[PDB]
Amino acid sequence: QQLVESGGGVVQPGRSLRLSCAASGFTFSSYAMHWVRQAPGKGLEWVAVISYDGSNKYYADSVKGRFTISRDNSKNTLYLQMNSLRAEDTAVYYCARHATLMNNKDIWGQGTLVTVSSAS
Amino acid sequence: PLQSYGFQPTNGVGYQPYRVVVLSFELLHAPSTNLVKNKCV
Amino acid sequence: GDIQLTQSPSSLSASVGDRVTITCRASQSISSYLNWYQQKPGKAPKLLIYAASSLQSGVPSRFSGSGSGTDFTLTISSLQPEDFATYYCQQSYSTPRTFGQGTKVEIK
Amino acid sequence: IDGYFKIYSKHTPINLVRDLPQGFSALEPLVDLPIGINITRFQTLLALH
Repeated sequence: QQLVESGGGVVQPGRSLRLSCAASGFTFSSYAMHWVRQAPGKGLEWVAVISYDGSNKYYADSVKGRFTISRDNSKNTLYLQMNSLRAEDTAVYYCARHATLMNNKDIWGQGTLVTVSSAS
Repeated sequence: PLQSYGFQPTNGVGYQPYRVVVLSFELLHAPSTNLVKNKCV
Repeated sequence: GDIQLTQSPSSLSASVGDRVTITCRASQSISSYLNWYQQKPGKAPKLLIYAASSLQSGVPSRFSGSGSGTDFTLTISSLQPEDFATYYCQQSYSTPRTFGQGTKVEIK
Repeated sequence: IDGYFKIYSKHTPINLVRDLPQGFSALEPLVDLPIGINITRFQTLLALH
């Protein structure tokens, strides 16, 4: 039913910041989950998947920074660590789901700002 | 793989949810009247 | 390579009661795997059509999808004062998924 | 099988160094228990000190 996100903030470039997003209402477990990016004034750009029902991780090669994705399924939560930062990634992120002709499960988080800059 | 059903009371009578319970039975090696000896019984 | 999307027009300033056709074109032949979203700027993207030809709960038939292959169509009809927002198409054919650049329907 | 996982046993003298003789070993069912689970894999247990 509901998705909550870890806190965004201002991080210096080259660093790492683990992204937590917990589910509620129905589990993460039976589904997949995604991350997308929205820069201000820019379109929604897909980032990376997670696939718990086997195990596989796909990343966008457009932003191929080894932003690692894995689970905490028993907390219905998902972790993607912001690795190899660069300033144009300063944006808001969303926890996502795609209706793949079968489901209607597209549920979106509230959105938190990741900021990549040396100036706080 | 999976899909939901769509249930509302706006559905017709053919689209109403049934709570089907199925009972299944068996018989195995798994399981008082006084004993009668030499009587057709 | 990647699958390119082509969302046209990328904006359309509109009026009350219109019937706007927001087109999302595709670089490949995608079966029906395209969606549509409502986003007022700052909200969560509320899904509108799934599999490019099917409506959604809460969203009446003032929105209406069709198309297949390369050509996909957002059929907005009887344009309502709440429908003026920034919208999006969506592939799910391959990996990577890309989204359209958005189409802001806004009051003339 | 069939909700009953049954255990069998036997105890036999053997004078050979390791492997088995030519004799027949009859195993009675010990207990016939309601198990109802499919068991696809296992390992033995040990006693160490």
